[PDB]
Amino acid sequence: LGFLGAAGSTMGAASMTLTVQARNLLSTVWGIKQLQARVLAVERYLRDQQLLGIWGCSGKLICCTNVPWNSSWSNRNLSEIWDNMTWLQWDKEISNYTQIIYGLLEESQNQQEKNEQDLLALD
Amino acid sequence: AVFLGFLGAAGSTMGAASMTLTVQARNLLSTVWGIKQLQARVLAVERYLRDQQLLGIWGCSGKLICCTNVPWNSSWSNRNLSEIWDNMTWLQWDKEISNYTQIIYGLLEESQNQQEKNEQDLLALD
Amino acid sequence: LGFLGAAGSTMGAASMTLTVQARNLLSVWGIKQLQARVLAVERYLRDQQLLGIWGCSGKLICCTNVPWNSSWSNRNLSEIWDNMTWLQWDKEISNYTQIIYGLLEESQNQQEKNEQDLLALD
Amino acid sequence: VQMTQSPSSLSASVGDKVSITCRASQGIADALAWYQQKPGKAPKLLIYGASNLESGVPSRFSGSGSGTDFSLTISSLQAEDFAVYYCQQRNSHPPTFGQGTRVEVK
Amino acid sequence: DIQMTQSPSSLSASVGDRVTITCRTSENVNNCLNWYQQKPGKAPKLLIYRTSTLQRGVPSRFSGTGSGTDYTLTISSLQSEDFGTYYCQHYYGTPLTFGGGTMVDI
Amino acid sequence: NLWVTVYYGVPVWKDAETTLFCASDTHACVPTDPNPQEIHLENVTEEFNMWKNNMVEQMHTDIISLWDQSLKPCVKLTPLCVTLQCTNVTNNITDDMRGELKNCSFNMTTELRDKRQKVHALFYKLDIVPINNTSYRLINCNTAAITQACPKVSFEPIPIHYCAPAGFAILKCKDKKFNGTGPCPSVSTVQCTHGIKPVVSTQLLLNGSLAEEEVMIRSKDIRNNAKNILVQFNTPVQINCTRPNNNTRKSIRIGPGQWFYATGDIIGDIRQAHCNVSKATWNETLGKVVKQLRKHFGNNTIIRFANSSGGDLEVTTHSFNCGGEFFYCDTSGLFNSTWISNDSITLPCRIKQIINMWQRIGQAMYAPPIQGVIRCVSNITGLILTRDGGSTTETFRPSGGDMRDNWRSELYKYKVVKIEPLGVAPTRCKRR
Amino acid sequence: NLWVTVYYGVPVWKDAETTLFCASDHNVWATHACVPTDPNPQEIHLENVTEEFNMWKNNMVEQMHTDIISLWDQSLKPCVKLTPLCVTLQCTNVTNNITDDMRGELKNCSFNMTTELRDKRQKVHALFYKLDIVPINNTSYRLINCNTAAITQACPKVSFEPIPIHYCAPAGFAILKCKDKKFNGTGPCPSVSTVQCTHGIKPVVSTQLLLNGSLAEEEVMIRSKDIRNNAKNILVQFNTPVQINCTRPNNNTRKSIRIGPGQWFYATGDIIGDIRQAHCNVSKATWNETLGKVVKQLRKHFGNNTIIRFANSSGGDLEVTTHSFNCGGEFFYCDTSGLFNSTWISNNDSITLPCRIKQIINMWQRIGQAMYAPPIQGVIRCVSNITGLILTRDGGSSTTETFRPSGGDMRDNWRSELYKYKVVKIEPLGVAPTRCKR
Ligand SMILES: *[C@@H]1O[C@H](CO)[C@@H](O[C@@H]2O[C@H](CO)[C@@H](O[C@@H]3O[C@H](CO)[C@@H](O)[C@H](O[C@H]4O[C@H](CO)[C@@H](O)[C@H](O)[C@@H]4O)[C@@H]3O)[C@H](O)[C@H]2NC(C)=O)[C@H](O)[C@H]1NC(C)=O
Ligand SMILES: *[C@@H]1O[C@H](CO)[C@@H](O[C@@H]2O[C@H](CO)[C@@H](O[C@@H]3O[C@H](CO)[C@@H](O)[C@H](O[C@H]4O[C@H](CO)[C@@H](O)[C@H](O)[C@@H]4O)[C@@H]3O)[C@H](O)[C@H]2NC(C)=O)[C@H](O)[C@H]1NC(C)=O
Ligand SMILES: *[C@@H]1O[C@H](CO)[C@@H](O[C@@H]2O[C@H](CO)[C@@H](O)[C@H](O)[C@H]2NC(C)=O)[C@H](O)[C@H]1NC(C)=O
Ligand SMILES: *[C@@H]1O[C@H](CO)[C@@H](O)[C@H](O)[C@H]1NC(C)=O
Ligand SMILES: *[C@@H]1O[C@H](CO)[C@@H](O)[C@H](O)[C@H]1NC(C)=O
Ligand SMILES: *[C@@H]1O[C@H](CO)[C@@H](O)[C@H](O)[C@H]1NC(C)=O
Ligand SMILES: *[C@@H]1O[C@H](CO)[C@@H](O)[C@H](O)[C@H]1NC(C)=O
Ligand SMILES: *[C@@H]1O[C@H](CO)[C@@H](O)[C@H](O)[C@H]1NC(C)=O
Ligand SMILES: *[C@@H]1O[C@H](CO)[C@@H](O)[C@H](O)[C@H]1NC(C)=O
Ligand SMILES: *[C@@H]1O[C@H](CO)[C@@H](O)[C@H](O)[C@H]1NC(C)=O
Ligand SMILES: *[C@@H]1O[C@H](CO)[C@@H](O)[C@H](O)[C@H]1NC(C)=O
Ligand SMILES: *[C@@H]1O[C@H](CO)[C@@H](O)[C@H](O)[C@H]1NC(C)=O
Ligand SMILES: *[C@@H]1O[C@H](CO)[C@@H](O)[C@H](O)[C@H]1NC(C)=O
Ligand SMILES: *[C@@H]1O[C@H](CO)[C@@H](O)[C@H](O)[C@H]1NC(C)=O
Ligand SMILES: *[C@@H]1O[C@H](CO)[C@@H](O)[C@H](O)[C@H]1NC(C)=O
Ligand SMILES: *[C@@H]1O[C@H](CO)[C@@H](O)[C@H](O)[C@H]1NC(C)=O
Ligand SMILES: *[C@@H]1O[C@H](CO)[C@@H](O)[C@H](O)[C@H]1NC(C)=O
Ligand SMILES: *[C@@H]1O[C@H](CO)[C@@H](O)[C@H](O)[C@H]1NC(C)=O
Ligand SMILES: *[C@@H]1O[C@H](CO)[C@@H](O)[C@H](O)[C@H]1NC(C)=O
Ligand SMILES: *[C@@H]1O[C@H](CO)[C@@H](O)[C@H](O)[C@H]1NC(C)=O
Ligand SMILES: *[C@@H]1O[C@H](CO)[C@@H](O)[C@H](O)[C@H]1NC(C)=O
Ligand SMILES: *[C@@H]1O[C@H](CO)[C@@H](O)[C@H](O)[C@H]1NC(C)=O
Ligand SMILES: *[C@@H]1O[C@H](CO)[C@@H](O)[C@H](O)[C@H]1NC(C)=O
Ligand SMILES: *[C@@H]1O[C@H](CO)[C@@H](O)[C@H](O)[C@H]1NC(C)=O
Ligand SMILES: *[C@@H]1O[C@H](CO)[C@@H](O)[C@H](O)[C@H]1NC(C)=O
Ligand SMILES: *[C@@H]1O[C@H](CO)[C@@H](O)[C@H](O)[C@H]1NC(C)=O
Ligand SMILES: *[C@@H]1O[C@H](CO)[C@@H](O)[C@H](O)[C@H]1NC(C)=O
Ligand SMILES: *[C@@H]1O[C@H](CO)[C@@H](O)[C@H](O)[C@H]1NC(C)=O
Repeated sequence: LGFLGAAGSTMGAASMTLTVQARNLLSTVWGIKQLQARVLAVERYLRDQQLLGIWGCSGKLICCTNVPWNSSWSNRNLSEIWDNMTWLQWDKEISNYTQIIYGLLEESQNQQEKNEQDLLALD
Repeated sequence: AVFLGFLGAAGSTMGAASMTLTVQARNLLSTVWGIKQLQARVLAVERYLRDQQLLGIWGCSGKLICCTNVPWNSSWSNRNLSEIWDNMTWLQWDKEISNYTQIIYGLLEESQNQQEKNEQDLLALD
Repeated sequence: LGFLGAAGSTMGAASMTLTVQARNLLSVWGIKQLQARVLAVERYLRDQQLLGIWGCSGKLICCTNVPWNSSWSNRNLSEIWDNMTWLQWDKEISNYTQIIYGLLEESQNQQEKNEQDLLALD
Repeated sequence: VQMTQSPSSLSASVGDKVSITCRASQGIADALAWYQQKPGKAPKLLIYGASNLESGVPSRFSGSGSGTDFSLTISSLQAEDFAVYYCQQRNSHPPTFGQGTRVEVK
Repeated sequence: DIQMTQSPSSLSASVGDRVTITCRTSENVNNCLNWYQQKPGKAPKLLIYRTSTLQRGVPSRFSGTGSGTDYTLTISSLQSEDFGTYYCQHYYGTPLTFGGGTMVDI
Repeated sequence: NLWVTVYYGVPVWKDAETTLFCASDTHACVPTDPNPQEIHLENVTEEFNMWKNNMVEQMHTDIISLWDQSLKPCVKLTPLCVTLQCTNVTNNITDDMRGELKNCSFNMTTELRDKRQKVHALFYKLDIVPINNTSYRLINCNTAAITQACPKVSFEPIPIHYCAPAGFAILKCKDKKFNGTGPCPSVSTVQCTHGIKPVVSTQLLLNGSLAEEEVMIRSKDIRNNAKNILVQFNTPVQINCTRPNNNTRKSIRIGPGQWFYATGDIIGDIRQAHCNVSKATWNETLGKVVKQLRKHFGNNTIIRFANSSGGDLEVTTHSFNCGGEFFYCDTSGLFNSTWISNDSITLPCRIKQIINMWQRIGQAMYAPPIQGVIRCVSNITGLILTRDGGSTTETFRPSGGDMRDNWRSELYKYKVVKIEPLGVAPTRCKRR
Repeated sequence: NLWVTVYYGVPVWKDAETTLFCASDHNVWATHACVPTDPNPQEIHLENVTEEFNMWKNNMVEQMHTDIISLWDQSLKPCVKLTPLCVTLQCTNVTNNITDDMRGELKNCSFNMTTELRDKRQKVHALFYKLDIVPINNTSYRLINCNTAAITQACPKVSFEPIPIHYCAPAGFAILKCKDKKFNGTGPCPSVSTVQCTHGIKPVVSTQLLLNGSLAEEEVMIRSKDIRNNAKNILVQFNTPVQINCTRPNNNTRKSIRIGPGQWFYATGDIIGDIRQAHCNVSKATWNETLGKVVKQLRKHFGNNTIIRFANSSGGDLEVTTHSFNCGGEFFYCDTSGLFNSTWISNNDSITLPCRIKQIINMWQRIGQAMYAPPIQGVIRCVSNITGLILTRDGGSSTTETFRPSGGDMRDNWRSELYKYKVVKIEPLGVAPTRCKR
């Protein structure tokens, strides 16, 4: 389907093409703009990688967490998310709750979890 | 805000400050006038990647707290756990251990992960 | 010993200096250095992205579940690791490098991660 | 940061619209909150973030302002709104409060 | 004004002899001493600045030390080019002052 | 046994020098203002040194660069280094102003490159020098490149916020008694500094920050007679400066769309520029300064204030830009007292149009005349003083001229540090 | 049962063309913009590594040439322009204590130029070299190409002394150095090492003779793109230096004449003492021994019974017909007909080379640009050593070969130093079969 070809696909079907989009995140007048474009692409790629690192998701495109889903973020069932919705619609639905989820992923795992692994690997 | 709480634990003990590792991590990455800005942005990127590369070499990629197989040498610091984790901050620790930091890093590379990965290569072999 | 010191060594002996080469990939006269620094970073990140999408993030030696095809090279291990250098190997299989990369992307991430995604429930 | 709150002696009827304002000695963006204290009672937080209203507080209260200039507007001053109101900044440590505006019944 | 006592006022030495010149100040100058060589008819040549930093172009034969109020200039081997009047100078404040000057003769 | 445990995200930092970027709300800066928010670093005591603060050298370098990039596209006054035929202006001249302004005639090239025209302009005495006869030339017009400032570009200082690159942080000293060096027990981390106005002045620090509690006396080495003393006031002293003359602007075309803006004439009386300060407020302010100086020089020491001993006009007078005009005010009426253990003080002011800012060789700027009457009110927030040195009496005089000492008076509570997110420490946790 | 194993940090590289930067331990080449060098450079021998080198396609030469041009242009950009001097000059001969050879070489030229004020003019004088002046038609003269080239005065404070430049690779790239003492510029190099940066290469600009720089480790090297093609240059690298002592014996003064607001034109003023011709000396024995070595090496490609003749340049630009160089800011054009004048048939004292001096030069053969070299006060003496030659063969196929000096393409000067280096890119990622299964 190529880059963003799954944009109109359901979230489930679109989740099997994650590498297609991942491969396209890195790659006087017209000289300066080219360098700025290169630096911006690198900074945004790394911002996403930094967040994956903080959440304990480094090196993975699909990462499972220890943060439960709060029904106030969305009360839809799985058949109404993965089978009957696209990722653009989902992003529209989860907007006000993105920072809450990110804060919980940062606090509830890879921080408390790493201290717990630090203690478990102690014995 | 991403800036909120940045370095708040700097004066806290090493144990308490170890519970804020994501707060100080999430704020590390983000004409000559234009060139000066590009150099600052590139430098922030280069420093981030050098620290991540060191974590990779030591087998600690993706971790905020990483346990190793390098024994602690009493010649580096002979303090006990109460003195280090409950009665000292990370700035004081860094001042004490900076003379041994390159030795420790050298051991993290030479004394473990190069040997651990070569052994894991042989355990997945059977 | 040293950066590229093992370049003339066999693949086996040369596999012991991966950190020696890896640690030297990140580190008029003003814009040339800025472009050189950006280029070093982009090349580094493209290689790290490939390692990531293959499930090899954070590793210098990474074992996979992709079988070796004798059509890529029919040499035994003795003639690859003990009697060959990495420059010779790179030359010998350059025609198959992208095929291998495609297989690594398909089976070492897309299939493996969905399988792990399912094993975390049952 | 020093906070100056004014007027200190506001009076109004039970049906009037009132506005209580304050000034920061330094700009504080929107890092400001408003509190309500009944005599003999615990202060209640009304507004945080300058413009944000807390759950449990009616839409009757509204905040506005930025930088150094902040205000609290009450669209209809009902009998339960005659209290000492406080202006508080949290932009720089220590937290500081204004002197308070005591709203009186004419 | 900070006064400078330089000793000996006159020193006789031959070629190859080790020569030490002492400058004692009335107040602490915080290692702000300079040494100069003045040949007859010429402006003084700077030898040492900031107590012990050697001026580029001056041979390693000249070395200085000292602290507080007591500073020393040492010539490890007196050569034919090293005869003349040696002065100490302090730059710790104003006025800048010079010592009396020690003449090194044959 | 203990094992090495690697931590990432460690709140550790080392002193560092790095290029800072500017937040604002020019185009060389970042728009949208910085966030004021600061994080308090409880139990963090940090050593500061305002005299070794690299932020001052960058602010100085950047202010000079912004100046140079502001004058570069403006008209260069190269065809004006010609013989001037100057006579005195005798129209409604007060006693002070006789000889200060001259009516100078000259032959200027018109828009046609093959034609000349006779024009005239008024110049201040300080801007012209004799040739030998009425023959005068613009001061240093043959030894420096005089560039006319664009009349549409204002010289009003706008606060500039200095911000750390990511991976760095700015630490602020919150200790109200911080004297510029040593440990600061109350420190906070910020992304950007407060809005610092790029005010250019000598002797008196204008439109700066006030001391939180009491007047601060800060010096690199108070016992070193050759160092400057920065005095930070805890109350402002208001100074009202004016250019009472009603001036006109005479536009003389010199090139293909390039105009020279000359003083045309003056409407009404010609009077000297001057500044007023309240006499009582100034005397109270000096009483506070003396109280603080005696803490270093002795309770029984007589503190004398005197005027500048000499030097460039920029430092013998109080130099400042008031509404686009460059004032050089005589402060001998301000620093004239002996302190033993309402009304106003009026300071005459000279005005110049040819300004050699930063004392560079081969460069000068011409300030276009400002039409009308100028009146600005500034707050004096501090002094730059020097001591005479070599008993029982100390004499203090106004100093300055090095703008770093002005920036340094604002950038004294800040330092830039580098964040060191990696660290190692012993724990009992073992891998595998 | 073999599986694909991914390795990162693999010692593999490929040829690459990238941007190089400089390191160095004001000047024209803006060496203050270079990074500091490694206090202890790490040259790492690549044992059992044989690499193919080709000095003739080495992209480091084109990149260094480009850098030299750009540095030159930004160095002169802020300097005083000399467009007000393209005026009629009234020139007479200098007759003050002039030798028989310095007759007509230096002209005392008067002209009307503005002074401190824009309206006031003065009659001013300068002594110009004959080569910098072209007749207008009666004593009326003008500066050479003053109306066809924009002459820029070099800043007297920016040194022309070559400072070593170390070319450094971006991270992820490496420079490979050829350690084969007999390497002739192309083909396999069995002894290769990897370096962080090149050695310090002085950007010495000269023709015919290569001054300063690297010597051959064992014997004189004859390197050419195609030795059988007589249209190609031959780069001769010496194993022993030949010392050349060059001087400008006149005691010159600098007459600073105001040309603009804070801008001065620097004229040669007057000469103190007498006026003698500039010259260079080489030892006859050292030069003859050096040519004997060159002939012995040329016979390895030309025949052991072939007569090797040296002759002077057949003609061309002054920069090529003479030995062009810069000593202390003065530009010398020395007649090398006394150096390349011999016939070698198979079987103490010194050579003085007359030199002319120019102030208006055009380096890199650019159209519309020229530089005025300001006078250097006093008397110039410089001692340089010759580390090689640029020769061209007459060919024309005879039992005799004739070699003449050549030059003018400065790439050949850089190439003579950047011959043992190549830039490669590192390919740290690779795959190989192992029995290890995930
Ligand atoms: C220290 O701080 C004081 C207090 O702010 C400051 O004084 C102020 O300076 C500004 C700038 O000069 C003054 O504003 C000017 O007022 C005059 C009055 O007529 C106007 O003509 C000016 O307008 C000019 O620029 C406009 C730009 O759009 C043009 O449209 C116009 O035609 C004019 O060219 C300008 O508005 C202000 O009045 C004073 N205020 C007081 C109380 O003095 C002082 O400058 C600061 N000093 C230093 C050294 O930083
Ligand atoms: C090959 O290398 C040799 C050896 O380095 C080199 O010869 C050297 O040239 C320099 C450049 O002129 C000489 O140094 C000069 O010596 C004179 C002596 O009168 C001084 O006056 C010069 O100082 C002036 O210029 C300086 C420029 O930086 C100023 O800083 C200074 O204030 C003066 O204005 C300058 O020091 C040096 O003496 C020779 N070395 C020898 C041994 O002769 C030669 O040039 C190189 N080959 C080529 C073709 O360039
Ligand atoms: C700042 O220092 C105080 C004083 O040591 C720390 O608090 C004390 O120590 C622990 C908590 O760290 C408590 O058990 C004590 O009761 C505290 N006593 C007092 C008097 O505070 C405090 O934790 C530190 N705070 C930070 C943010 O580092
Ligand atoms: C678009 O929707 C149709 C069904 O309406 C579906 O068959 C098709 O796969 C969708 N396109 C993509 C790209 O998923
Ligand atoms: C999910 O919820 C929707 C909305 O009520 C419902 O129509 C649908 O049948 C549900 N599906 C499943 C599998 O529970
Ligand atoms: C966020 O809340 C606003 C109302 O405050 C609402 O309009 C918007 O749809 C919400 N965002 C979502 C549902 O993504
Ligand atoms: C500890 O370090 C010392 C030197 O500091 C060394 O001699 C010793 O062998 C080391 N011991 C261990 C157990 O690492
Ligand atoms: C650690 O050492 C300190 C000495 O400063 C001692 O007082 C304390 O009892 C020790 N604690 C342990 C657990 O060894
Ligand atoms: C580190 O080593 C230096 C000498 O290089 C020494 O002066 C200092 O005291 C040492 N510090 C520690 C904490 O060991
Ligand atoms: C080079 O080859 C020789 C001969 O096989 C071998 O002994 C030596 O170890 C090799 N060295 C390297 C660095 O490859
Ligand atoms: C190996 O590759 C060949 C083509 O190169 C292909 O036809 C064959 O199916 C492959 N076999 C395996 C086991 O991958
Ligand atoms: C692999 O093949 C080669 C043929 O070139 C043979 O000589 C060698 O002995 C083989 N190695 C093993 C381990 O069988
Ligand atoms: C100055 O002189 C000009 C003649 O050049 C005259 O027209 C003008 O009125 C004079 N202005 C003053 C103020 O004297
Ligand atoms: C500043 O305070 C420090 C405190 O250590 C003191 O030593 C120093 O003398 C003071 N300097 C001035 C100028 O007050
Ligand atoms: C200063 O005070 C004098 C008092 O006589 C007054 O005449 C003058 O107008 C004042 N000027 C300013 C600028 O305040
Ligand atoms: C300056 O002007 C203000 C306002 O016009 C006035 O109140 C004050 O008295 C004047 N003098 C001083 C010294 O501020
Ligand atoms: C300083 O005051 C003296 C009188 O004590 C006066 O003669 C001199 O001109 C004044 N200098 C300045 C620069 O004000
Ligand atoms: C200084 O004060 C004295 C009185 O103490 C006065 O006579 C004199 O005029 C004053 N000088 C200046 C320059 O203000
Ligand atoms: C200056 O004089 C002109 C004369 O036309 C008058 O209109 C204007 O109001 C005056 N302005 C000031 C500030 O005195
Ligand atoms: C100076 O400080 C006073 C403090 O009361 C303030 O009101 C005023 O706006 C400030 N600025 C000026 C120009 O007076
Ligand atoms: C000339 O070559 C010799 C090699 O014997 C070297 O010592 C000398 O420094 C060289 N001269 C220059 C100017 O490089
Ligand atoms: C350089 O050496 C190669 C070796 O293969 C040879 O073919 C070539 O002819 C040589 N060229 C010259 C100019 O000696
Ligand atoms: C060259 O040789 C001649 C010998 O005839 C000598 O007199 C002259 O001074 C020499 N010049 C130089 C520059 O070596
Ligand atoms: C050049 O000629 C001028 C007059 O034409 C004369 O004054 C000057 O001395 C001459 N200079 C020389 C060096 O001949
Ligand atoms: C060059 O001059 C030096 C002394 O400055 C002398 O020793 C050397 O022999 C000379 N060389 C030649 C080739 O004349
Ligand atoms: C070359 O030498 C001949 C004499 O053999 C001479 O006539 C000619 O001018 C010389 N040419 C050059 C360029 O030196
Ligand atoms: C060349 O050498 C011959 C002697 O073999 C000599 O007569 C002639 O003058 C020389 N020519 C040059 C240009 O040096
Ligand atoms: C040039 O002549 C002057 C005459 O005063 C003399 O002082 C100077 O030393 C001479 N310079 C040289 C290099 O001969």
